[PDB]
Amino acid sequence: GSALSPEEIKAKALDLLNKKLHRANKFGQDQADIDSLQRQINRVEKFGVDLNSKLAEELGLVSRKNE
Repeated sequence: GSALSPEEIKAKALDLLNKKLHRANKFGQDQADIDSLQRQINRVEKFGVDLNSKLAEELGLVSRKNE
């Protein structure tokens, strides 16, 4: 065990981002925010989630920003 397998993190990220992207578009959220989600999602499909990306922060894998 220990940690999450890339397949799970990638799918988990894609699922979370997909839901946001789908939810964002469904209500007409900020177009820029939706496209940003798309760029990150597509990046996950090709390379996956980055330990140092906004996605990883949203996923709760690492710290976003602290003083």
